[PDB]
Amino acid sequence: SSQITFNTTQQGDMYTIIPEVTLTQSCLCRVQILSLREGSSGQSQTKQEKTLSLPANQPIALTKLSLNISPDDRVKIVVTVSDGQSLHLSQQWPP
Repeated sequence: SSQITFNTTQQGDMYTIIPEVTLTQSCLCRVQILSLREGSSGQSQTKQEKTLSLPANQPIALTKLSLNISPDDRVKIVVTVSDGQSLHLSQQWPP
């Protein structure tokens, strides 16, 4: 049931997205966070790749993404958790 989810809150057009990994087996895992926002007022992009010790059964919060999302912006947050064996999980926000 190992899964990536997203906790989200908002101040008007100001959104805070905190990705959460919960794994059934602990892991020395490769974690990648991509973000892209684009629209009328320009654009913003992030990428990060990190190896971390994630325990089992315990939701581990990834770094905050703070995005100004206007009407008709195109936005994406993509989180990928892998152990380089048989775990490969990937989820996008919004859902």
